[PDB]
Amino acid sequence: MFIQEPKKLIDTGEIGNASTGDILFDGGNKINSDFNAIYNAFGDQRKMAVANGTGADGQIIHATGYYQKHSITEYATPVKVGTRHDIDTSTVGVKVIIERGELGDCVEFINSNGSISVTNPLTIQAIDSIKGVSGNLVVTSPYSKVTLRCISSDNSTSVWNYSIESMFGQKESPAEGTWNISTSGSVDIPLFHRTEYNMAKLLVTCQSVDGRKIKTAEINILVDTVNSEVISSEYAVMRVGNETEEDEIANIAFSIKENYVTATISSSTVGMRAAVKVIATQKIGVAQ
Amino acid sequence: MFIQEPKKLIDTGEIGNASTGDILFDGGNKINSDFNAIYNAFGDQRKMAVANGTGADGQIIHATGYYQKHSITEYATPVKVGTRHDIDTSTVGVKVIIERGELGDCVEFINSNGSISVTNPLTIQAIDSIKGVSGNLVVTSPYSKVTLRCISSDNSTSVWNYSIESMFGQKESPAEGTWNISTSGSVDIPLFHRTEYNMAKLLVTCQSVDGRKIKTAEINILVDTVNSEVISSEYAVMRVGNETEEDEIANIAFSIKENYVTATISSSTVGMRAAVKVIATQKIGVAQ
Amino acid sequence: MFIQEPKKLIDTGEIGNASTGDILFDGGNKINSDFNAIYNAFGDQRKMAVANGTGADGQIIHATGYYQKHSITEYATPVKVGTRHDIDTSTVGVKVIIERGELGDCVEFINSNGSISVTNPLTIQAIDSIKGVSGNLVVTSPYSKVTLRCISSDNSTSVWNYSIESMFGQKESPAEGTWNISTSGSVDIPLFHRTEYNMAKLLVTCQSVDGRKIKTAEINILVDTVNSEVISSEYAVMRVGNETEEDEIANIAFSIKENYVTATISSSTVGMRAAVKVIATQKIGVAQ
Amino acid sequence: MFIQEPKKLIDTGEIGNASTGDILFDGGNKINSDFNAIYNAFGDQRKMAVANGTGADGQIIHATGYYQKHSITEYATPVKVGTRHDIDTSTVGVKVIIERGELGDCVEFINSNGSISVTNPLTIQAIDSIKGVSGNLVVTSPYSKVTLRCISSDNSTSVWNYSIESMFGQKESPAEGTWNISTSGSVDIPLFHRTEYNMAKLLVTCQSVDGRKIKTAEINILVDTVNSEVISSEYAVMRVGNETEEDEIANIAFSIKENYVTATISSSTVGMRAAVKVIATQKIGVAQ
Amino acid sequence: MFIQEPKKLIDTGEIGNASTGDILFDGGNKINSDFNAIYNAFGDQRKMAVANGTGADGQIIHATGYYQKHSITEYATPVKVGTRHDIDTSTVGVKVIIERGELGDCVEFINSNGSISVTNPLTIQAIDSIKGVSGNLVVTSPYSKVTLRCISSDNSTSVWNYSIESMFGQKESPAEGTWNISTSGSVDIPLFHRTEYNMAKLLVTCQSVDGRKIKTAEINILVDTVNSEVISSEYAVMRVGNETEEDEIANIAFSIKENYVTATISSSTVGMRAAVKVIATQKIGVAQ
Amino acid sequence: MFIQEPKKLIDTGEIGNASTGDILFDGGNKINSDFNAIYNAFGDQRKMAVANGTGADGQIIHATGYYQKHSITEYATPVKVGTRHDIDTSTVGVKVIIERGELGDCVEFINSNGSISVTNPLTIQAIDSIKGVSGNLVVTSPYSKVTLRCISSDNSTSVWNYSIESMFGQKESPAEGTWNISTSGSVDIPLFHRTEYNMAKLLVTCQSVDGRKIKTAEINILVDTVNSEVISSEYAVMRVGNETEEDEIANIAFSIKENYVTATISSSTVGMRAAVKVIATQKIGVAQ
Repeated sequence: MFIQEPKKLIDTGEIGNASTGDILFDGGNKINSDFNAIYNAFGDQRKMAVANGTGADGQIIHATGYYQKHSITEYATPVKVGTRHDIDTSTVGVKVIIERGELGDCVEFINSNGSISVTNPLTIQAIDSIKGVSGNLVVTSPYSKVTLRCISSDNSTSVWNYSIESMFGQKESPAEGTWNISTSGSVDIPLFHRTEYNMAKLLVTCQSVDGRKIKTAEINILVDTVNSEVISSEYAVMRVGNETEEDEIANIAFSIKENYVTATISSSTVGMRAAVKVIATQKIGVAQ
Repeated sequence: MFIQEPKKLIDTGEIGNASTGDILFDGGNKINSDFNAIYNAFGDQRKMAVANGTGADGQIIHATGYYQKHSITEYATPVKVGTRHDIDTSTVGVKVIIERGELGDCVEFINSNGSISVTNPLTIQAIDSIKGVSGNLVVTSPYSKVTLRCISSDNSTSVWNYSIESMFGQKESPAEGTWNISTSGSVDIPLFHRTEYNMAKLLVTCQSVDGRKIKTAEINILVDTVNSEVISSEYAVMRVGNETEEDEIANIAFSIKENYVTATISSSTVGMRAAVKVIATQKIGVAQ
Repeated sequence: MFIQEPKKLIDTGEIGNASTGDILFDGGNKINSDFNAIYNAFGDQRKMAVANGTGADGQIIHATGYYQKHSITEYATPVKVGTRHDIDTSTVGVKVIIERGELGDCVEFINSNGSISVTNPLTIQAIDSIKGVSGNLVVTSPYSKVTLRCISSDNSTSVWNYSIESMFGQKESPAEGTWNISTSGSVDIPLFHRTEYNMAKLLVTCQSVDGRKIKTAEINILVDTVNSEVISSEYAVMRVGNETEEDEIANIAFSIKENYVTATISSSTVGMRAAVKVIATQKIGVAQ
Repeated sequence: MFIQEPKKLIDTGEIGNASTGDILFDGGNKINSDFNAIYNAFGDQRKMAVANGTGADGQIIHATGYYQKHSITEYATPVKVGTRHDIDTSTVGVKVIIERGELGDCVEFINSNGSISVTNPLTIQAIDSIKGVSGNLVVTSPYSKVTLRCISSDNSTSVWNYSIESMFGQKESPAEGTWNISTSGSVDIPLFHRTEYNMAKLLVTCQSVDGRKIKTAEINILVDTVNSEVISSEYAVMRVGNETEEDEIANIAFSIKENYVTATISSSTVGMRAAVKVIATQKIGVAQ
Repeated sequence: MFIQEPKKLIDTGEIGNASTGDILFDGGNKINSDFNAIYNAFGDQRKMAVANGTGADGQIIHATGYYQKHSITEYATPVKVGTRHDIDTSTVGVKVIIERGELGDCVEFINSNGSISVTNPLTIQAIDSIKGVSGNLVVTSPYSKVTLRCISSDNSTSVWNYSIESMFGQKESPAEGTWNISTSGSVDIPLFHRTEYNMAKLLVTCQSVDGRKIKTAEINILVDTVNSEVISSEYAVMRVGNETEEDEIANIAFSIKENYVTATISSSTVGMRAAVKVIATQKIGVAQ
Repeated sequence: MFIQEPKKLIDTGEIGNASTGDILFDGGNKINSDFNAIYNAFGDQRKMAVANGTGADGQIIHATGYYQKHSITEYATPVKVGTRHDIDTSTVGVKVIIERGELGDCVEFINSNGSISVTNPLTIQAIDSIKGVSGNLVVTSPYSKVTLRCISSDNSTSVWNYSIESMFGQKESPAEGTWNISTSGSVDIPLFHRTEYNMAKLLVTCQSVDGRKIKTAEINILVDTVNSEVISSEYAVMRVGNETEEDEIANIAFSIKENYVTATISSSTVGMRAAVKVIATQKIGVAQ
């Protein structure tokens, strides 16, 4: 037979305490904190002032990363490591201070509007110091890219070093490598199509398999497109195993072959190697 | 390609709005309200002063139902229809008032401690009135059961009627039915085992299938266990189609047969029916 | 090192599959089904037509239980076992049919408005049959209470029996028990306060501890409040071991003692017991 | 600027700690415990052996309440207060023991299959004792209803009393009340329709508004439907303020008026009240 | 006493509306949107076509970032700012159009398979225009890295500028800084280990603390590893405070010291400073 | 009328299975996996050993990206593509092996502490091979930046190429573009403020609108700040359409105008264009 148990009543005072509500609230907040962290590291932070960076014009993850636009008053306090800044010194130079760092910490600056100049510079103070710099780093190169990295921290020593580069320009090299001079005693090395550059600068170093013979030379070449030729000026020639003070070890000539500015390297010595590298170029663009 | 959608954040500003939290609290309290209503209708209400009728000595559902034990002060205000009361007038009479009812409404009382008396009565006032009673119903019968029922409501016409009966006592009837007087002209009707009662009272009405002959009589019988016999006293005899004022219509005798006090009904008239009903009994018990 | 695991996304394709959503709907409906079953068994079913038995005038649990008030059309189909009915035959007699039952099944009826009569009867048909009744049970007693109980089911043998009693009336017994006739040869048995009844009927059976002497008598008594006395009429006297046909075995007298109608039982025979039982009373009330 | 907060991760190490999971399991079981307690108090407990009282033939709430059918072995241990039992002693008598009770506690029994007899009795032992009974209560009345109630508990004083009555039978009273004898000196009191009963027994007590004149009588009446008359037998007549030992105080006659067996009460004494109460009836039914 | 409240029922129509289900679904989708945004910015987008970038070969976050491979038809519509592209012009030149930008917006291109050439170029049209370019930017440098940045937006003026660099090559500088010429009038500056380069180009500028004396010269040096010597060729010499047209101001010599090609700078003038920077180098590698 | 449904009970065995608990646990873990992936790609991985990269000093998203510091034993197994490394060869050279890659895959190395040298080099083995390299790539340039990119995969061929650059240094170019020589036959081109550099190297190429006349020359200039002048040395002059071997085609002069080192280019020929590019500079800093 059924022997009932006394009356039981649902404790309405236990509809909380680590139950959904508590977990979803604590979870969501954590999730939001993390995403805000990520989005603000790769997106425009100025959007946070609107729906917390949401909406049709809200924050997005830039695969290229993002450089923040901050105000003067905001730079009154040390910047955190890992941040990126797009500096604007249009109305006045700005100073940025970087908090003490640890080995590998980095901070990068960009100058999209090209406001950086000698009168309105970008002054950087990296907590403690910057190597090779007395005091603050003063940047006056417009449209520049400055990267600061901490090269020593341990404890009481926080030292940084920096790099400064142009954001824009044609810096590419059309050719760099090493080629063998075939048994025929000559090798053609295509440098670039006749229409890519008007002028190029290259370094050529030829050495025998045993290093007894070697020559190096710097060459500036001019592309004469109208006559389909290439003028050259070889200088700073240096040789080591030259049998005669007239013995070249290796001759370098230029011309256009198959519409490609081409370097022709030949040598008497057998088993000669030749390193060719284009370290500069100039292309006449459009004025302005 | 994949065109991302701007940043989306979790609206923690919601969550607790008519959700698992609200439906369990609005649901729980609802489940605790109903059950409480059921357990207090079929259980001791006095226990509500503890763990709200819970615990080891908590409230339970009495299949027999339950009769609440209230205090004088509590009965100071009209009682709700459908309630049950176990009255205690040991210290003083108690007055109970019943709220206006509607057809069928019911309130029942009992007196387990038998305190009801003429000095400590149970006074009942049924809003408006009680039929056959001018004013309040005054109950003075100890160990009684009082049932009040609304026999009329409509508008103001809220009238009640009542019944009062003993909670205890031997009230059973060992036999009641109708038997045919067999063609042989005689029928034996066992009433009860010889040890069940010392005396019984019965009503016997014999009638012909046509209805022209009929006799009724009231008989008191005494069980003589020692001599295995039964004395009888037949009176208030009434006959209708009796062809003569002599022996007539049907004879009723008693004796013990197979250890059962038995009634033997015989008649000359063919096709006679005999209704026998025991309406009272007395059994000698143990003094006190 | 930390070797990440590929991207993982939340399978929203799930969530609503047998979870908090499904268990609350499959649970709630279950809780509303049961309670409804309980409140409609102990409350007015007519209220279901409102807020499903809710609200201020909603359904409540009647400790006294409840007797449903249905319509003619509703009784057109067999009623379920265990139900209660408050019959209304004021406009016309009503026929109620009870579905086949099993041993113990029960259906109860009452007649609060007292409409039951011979012209507007309560006809009851218990699937299969009712003992001692050929066909339907025809109830014509106004303000009655009818109880039907299945006394046999097995296979088709589904038979019922019934009881019919008055809802109202004074049915209590002011005294019933057994008393010893003290060695002094006399015993006083208080029956009731002088103001409780005008007349009473009692059964008295005196028997010796051995069982050789025994007497029973039926006595009607009238309370004469004005003269503080009690008239009595003793009849249907029966004796067994009476040594003589003269005064014998036990005498029964009445009077008022301490304001209580009292029975005084005396006997010459030592070691006599006396069972006294009041089987009827009449109290003059207020006309109408 | 936006200064992010370090990475935050979701503490899955929690979740299932007193949350939706725990409150539904601790709540559900609670809801299933209570309902089970209610359905088993008002429904067949034998069904618990199936789908825990569920399914098509599951447990239901009986408005009439329910009386459990247990086995001998189950009754080997004391029963809880408030329970109901449908006894079966067809194969052998059964002994039921009731745990110690407190004032008002109740246990009820019925005998639907009418197996109770002197050879296969229902023996009841109420922890401590039953008033007027030395030892166990031995019930031998078939088709009876036994009610046990604790009339005293306190400390060890845990005493019970009981009532026993027939489950079936016609026990109703067709009339009970008080009527004024109109100034005309006569009053008609309709008792019942001529077809309702063959014989009735009534008590009649007439008393003057002052109380100096009073008469009571017991009358048995026989309905002669064929001749549309009613025979009566008035006896045990008792009078108090009767100015003469001749015809006196009030006369009682019977007849059929408007098809209703009717009592006509008349008296010379002005200002007389008449209480009439039918205490027994007999109706010839169908044999067997 | 307990005064129950009417029946209450759990509203099953409130198992939704901002409850778990709604929040978890809306939350998860947002979370997924964000992660897809991040992963697609730093991972292969071509994987989205498979299990939405999940699985054992699903998307991962590249610390180095990622450059997407898109098809010709996909470039038919403007590319979003912040995206990265790995161009493939193997079967035909491809044109990319960049949506209008805002100050700082950036888009970067890479050419991993070296397909870029004059016949199958990378044509870029940056909505509105590119500074120093008439119309589209036509890139013909294979294995190149092109970066476009918006240098002016405001409103109706969206101007971009670009940088083009080689993805590969030895561009490092083995030494750059400023050294003091000790009072001894000479300073050794280690340039690089004898085995790192065969040829180097440096710029040397010496200036007195007061800037009255200063000399600048460009020097190409050849490392003769066999004889453990270094040949040099100094030219473009310029001086300002030279006392005589024979006075050098500062002499620069080279040799191998401690196995490091070393610059030895000496001067008569006291307090002379010397800036040394290696602006080019050549190392003979392996042919092909 | 209400026709109840059998008992229903809440299945406590369904408080799980894809319900909150399961989804929140599976979701959270996925979320954590993703964020750990992101944070470890842009943050210090050494922090994972502490509270899983959480806390006040927990991991953060570096907008500049991050280069991991791993131990020798960790480099015993192939590095995944997309990773970044800050190499430390202070106590011994380290070897890194890169897993097979696919077109575009990249791995980048940095040397923040400048430990890289010939005795403690950075040896890199890119599964399969590196173009122009026999076997492993041996890096001996301190404070270097090495980038490896896969330029060919398909199937059985996984070839990589690399770039090596200095992490630090002044590499910026103060001017690069093309200017028209006005009809006046002369044009001034500001190069940089007098205080920015002591020496600069530029390439100048002038060509007529029809390309019949053209001249190219390399020029080193020295800024004499004390006398506010600029000394120049023009060489490697090459011309094509020169009418006479004395006809210059274009003359280039230098001076300080408005405090800016300035190039003045003039020519007889009408419609002459002039490309000016500064390919190197030297600024005397502070010794040490």
